[PDB]
Amino acid sequence: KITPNLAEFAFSLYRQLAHQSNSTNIFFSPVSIATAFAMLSLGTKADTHDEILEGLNFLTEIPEAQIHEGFQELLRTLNQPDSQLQLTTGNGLFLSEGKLVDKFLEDVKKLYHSEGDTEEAKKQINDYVEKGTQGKIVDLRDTVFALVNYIFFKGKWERPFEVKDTEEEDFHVDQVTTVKVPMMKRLGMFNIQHCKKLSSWVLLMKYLGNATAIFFLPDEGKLQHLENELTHDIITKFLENEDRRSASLHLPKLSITGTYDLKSVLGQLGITKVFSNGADLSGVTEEALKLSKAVHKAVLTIDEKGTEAAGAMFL
Amino acid sequence: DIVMTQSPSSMYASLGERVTITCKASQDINSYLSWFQQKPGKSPKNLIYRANRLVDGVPSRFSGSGSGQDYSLTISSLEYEDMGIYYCLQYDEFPWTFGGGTKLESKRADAAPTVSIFPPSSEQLTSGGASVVCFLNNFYPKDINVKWKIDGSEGVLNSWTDQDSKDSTYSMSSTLTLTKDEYERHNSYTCEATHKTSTSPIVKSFNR
Amino acid sequence: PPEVKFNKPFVFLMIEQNTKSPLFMGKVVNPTQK
Amino acid sequence: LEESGGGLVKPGGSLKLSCAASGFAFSIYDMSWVRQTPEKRLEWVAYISSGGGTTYYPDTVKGRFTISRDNAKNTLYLQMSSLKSEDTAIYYCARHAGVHYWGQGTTLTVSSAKTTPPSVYPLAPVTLGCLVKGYFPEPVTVTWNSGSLSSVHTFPAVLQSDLYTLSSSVTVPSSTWPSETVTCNVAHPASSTKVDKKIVPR
Ligand code: NA
Ligand code: NA
Repeated sequence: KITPNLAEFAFSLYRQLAHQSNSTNIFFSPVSIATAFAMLSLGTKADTHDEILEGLNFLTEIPEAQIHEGFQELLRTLNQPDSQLQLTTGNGLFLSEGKLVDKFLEDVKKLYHSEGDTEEAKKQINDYVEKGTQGKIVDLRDTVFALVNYIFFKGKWERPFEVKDTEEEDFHVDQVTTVKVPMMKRLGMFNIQHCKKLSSWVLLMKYLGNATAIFFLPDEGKLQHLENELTHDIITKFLENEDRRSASLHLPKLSITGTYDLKSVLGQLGITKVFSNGADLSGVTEEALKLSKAVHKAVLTIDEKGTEAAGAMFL
Repeated sequence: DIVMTQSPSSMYASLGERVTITCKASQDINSYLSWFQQKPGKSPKNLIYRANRLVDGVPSRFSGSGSGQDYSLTISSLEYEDMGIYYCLQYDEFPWTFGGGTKLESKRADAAPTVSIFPPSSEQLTSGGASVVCFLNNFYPKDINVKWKIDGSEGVLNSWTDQDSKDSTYSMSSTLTLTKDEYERHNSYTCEATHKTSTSPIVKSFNR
Repeated sequence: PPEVKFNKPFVFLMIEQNTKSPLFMGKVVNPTQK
Repeated sequence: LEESGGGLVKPGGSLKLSCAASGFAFSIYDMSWVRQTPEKRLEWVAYISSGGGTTYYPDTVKGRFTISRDNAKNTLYLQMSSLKSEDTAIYYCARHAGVHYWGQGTTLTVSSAKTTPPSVYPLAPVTLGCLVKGYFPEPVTVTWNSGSLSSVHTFPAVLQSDLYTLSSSVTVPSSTWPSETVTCNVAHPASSTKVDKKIVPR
């Protein structure tokens, strides 16, 4: 219902994070960030309200109600997996007992299933972040109002690799640097194809359950061409499939972390009224409020058995 | 549990000579075999994995082939930096078992041992024990015989060096451990050393 | 061309099946950077 | 990767080894422990996959040894318990992705014999000797004139009713002795006893 705008946001956010610097690894969670600012979208007043929905690529043809309820069916569908893969999302809101409007409370309790001393608050927040993510995000405090969200992912490959064919092969970093990483090896039938619009190989490996990973191997020099012409319409076309060829797959194992504070990037996406003095947060409190930072952290793990990822957001 | 038979257990060779050792498994291992090398004073280093694919950084002298149950390691032109013990690894199935090991040693011309006998010092002798030591330094090959004559007639412990990294010779120490009364009773301690350089033993003796 | 090696920097998506929304997106340039 | 933590353990005791690592990720590689018996036979000890699952143990050590990872601190562990005389070996921590690289090892000695400093004796008659008799455990460091000559045979140690005994031989030109000092330096870290005994003519 809101997934086409959700992928466009994931790509708009991806471009600026990658355009900022292409010299390091990138890993973030679009759903966690989207829910964080969509949760705040219910407690914000005009001209900050609007910039928030527009910054999530939403106003034009959809009402504000149908947007918030898309996220309740979103988070309910994700928090209800047919458990072969482990997937859970959690929303937190750490108030400090002053003043609340209590209409913001009823809205976030319904739509998003949400649940001074610096040391006590810091330890309490990070335990809530480390509890749901199974200790993946452990070390992710300013003032009265804090909103936190977390996601946990743990799936297994439909056709797992064997841990004897994983040989250490070269990895081309920048046409001068070459590092050796443990690459997994497997032959057989794969859901692989060529775009002819992206100049890149597109490989889909489905996880056991309701999840699927897509891998884009760009041609020589076409890495930037891939990042610019990658849209929602093309991935849905790729997800309509079962044209499977056969090839030998060399997939490297992975373990990386994102750790982005992104107050600056969102301004480039239209959310400028985020930490502004003039920014209006009236649906939240009756005493008065503004944001100071927006930190996002996410970890990834790829092995022969499956994938284990977890992301968190702190506003 | 796959038993890894590795042949031969020990063999000599010269510089630039072709050396080939074999490793046979108790069952088929789908060519999942790795070859190691161990220097005497250092840890094993990986040379080949998958039985035909070299580890990055290993000289092109090492070859290797084999399929199913019989695998081989070949050195086209042997060097002095390749002398040591070679191990063959099995990682087709758990548990991962290795081979017995092949000792590769350097070869050279035959030599005679420098024999030296040592009476027990009076610092040890005033403790209830006495040890007569007989050194056999810088000989070749390994096989050498030692006879301990005490009064014209025959507790001996021996020790062997590995192989000298300079002249490729061996060295053995022979210690006859006696008591204070047993030592102080007899007089004519002799240490024969029988090698194949000649049919006459090389004798060292003393009188207290 | 059955020789697909991922030895170059690449981009990956991690999308849910039933919802069709991307849960994770990233770009791998060096696996050693952990 | 450099491992440490070895030492002497009484029979039935317990010990935990550690393998700290830097220079690679260590959160992307599979880790394992491999030991080298005094009979120079290598045999696989443990295998933990990457992340923590799943650990593998041969039946000889299953139920007694426990391998574990700490990817946050980049440290591999090996909890040993119910040690026997067969467990005495040099243990190695190994990272393997097809190719594997081993550390320099750490020595475990499982015996009920009590720690004992060596008794150093001069072996005078030109080949000079230095008898290191009755120490436990291994090793000892024998140098001639503080390693100045170092050109010298050090023989492997013999076990004589639960003590080690070895000899060290040095060959000098006939002009040097006793026209130049010859002292055999014997160090034993298990007892922290550095002993230097000169060699006298008679
Ligand atoms: Na590297
Ligand atoms: Na190498």
